Amino acid sequence: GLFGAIAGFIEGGWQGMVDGWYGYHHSNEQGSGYAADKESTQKAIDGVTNKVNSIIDKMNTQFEAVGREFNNLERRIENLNKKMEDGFLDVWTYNAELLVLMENERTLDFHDSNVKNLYDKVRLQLRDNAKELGNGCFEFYHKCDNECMESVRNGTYDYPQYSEEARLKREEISS
Amino acid sequence: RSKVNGQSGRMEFFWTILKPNDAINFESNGNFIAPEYAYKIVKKGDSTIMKSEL
Ligand SMILES: *[C@@H]1O[C@H](CO[C@@H]2O[C@@H](C)[C@@H](O)[C@@H](O)[C@@H]2O)[C@@H](O[C@@H]2O[C@H](CO)[C@@H](O[C@@H]3O[C@H](CO)[C@@H](O)[C@H](O)[C@@H]3O)[C@H](O)[C@H]2NC(C)=O)[C@H](O)[C@H]1NC(C)=O
Ligand SMILES: *[C@@H]1O[C@H](CO)[C@@H](O[C@@H]2O[C@H](CO)[C@@H](O)[C@H](O)[C@H]2NC(C)=O)[C@H](O)[C@H]1NC(C)=O
Repeated sequence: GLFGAIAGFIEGGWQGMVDGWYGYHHSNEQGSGYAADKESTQKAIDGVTNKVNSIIDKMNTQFEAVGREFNNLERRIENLNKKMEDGFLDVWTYNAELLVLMENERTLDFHDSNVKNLYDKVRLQLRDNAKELGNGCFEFYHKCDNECMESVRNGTYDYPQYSEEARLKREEISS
Repeated sequence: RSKVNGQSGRMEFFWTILKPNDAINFESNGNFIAPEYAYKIVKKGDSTIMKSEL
């Protein structure tokens, strides 16, 4: 995809994350588990909802009665009507079909971007307190219990607190 | 003319809208298919005729 995340540096999605579109998987002493990110899932569901509703809303619908009212000596008008009728069907069929094809590409790129942005959100929080494994995961240079993982997931991770413990583990890896 | 339902004669029908307070005046010395009934109409809009076997 355009943003390189979905089916890219994150290979495959998660059957085990039932409660949202994008989220986290943690792994520490206490145990592993999945958690949906609700801010970014709700935003995305807002956008896609709005997209769908606009594609339907913005259509202008008028009353029209369409029949075959011309007789056997009015074939020239009947053909004018056919050209008109057929012409609008060609227009609406092409627009609908391309509209769907084109907004289907944008919706999938939207999700790609949403996932890449979330990865970047955690990246920017953790800085060098974690190694970047490159498959969408961060290996922590410190001990990160459940309340720490929650702080990453809700955007309140305290870099300073763990900063020292982390650099002693990085210094240590330089052996 | 060719027979249609046994008949070679033809019947040709004509119509008109008669405004409120106008009069219609017939004069004929033959061949007249005269009205007995007519129809009151008010028209506030239009549609078309649908063809359906339902
Ligand atoms: C169709 O008929 C109407 C109504 O006709 C009236 O009622 C019928 C049941 C019969 O009794 C008719 O003889 C009678 O006229 C005609 O309209 C009416 O026209 C008359 C005149 O021909 C109007 O009378 C006038 O009244 C004014 C004051 O109101 C005087 O100044 C005039 O001198 C005259 O008397 C009458 O008002 C009018 N009524 C209505 C409701 O419009 C109508 O003319 C007729 N069709 C045609 C083609 O004329
Ligand atoms: C983000 O998650 C953190 C981590 O749990 C929350 O902060 C802790 O909340 C618990 C309540 O379950 C308290 O016992 C701790 O005292 C809190 N710890 C710290 C370091 O503050 C926090 O409430 C959440 N914040 C937001 C904005 O969602």
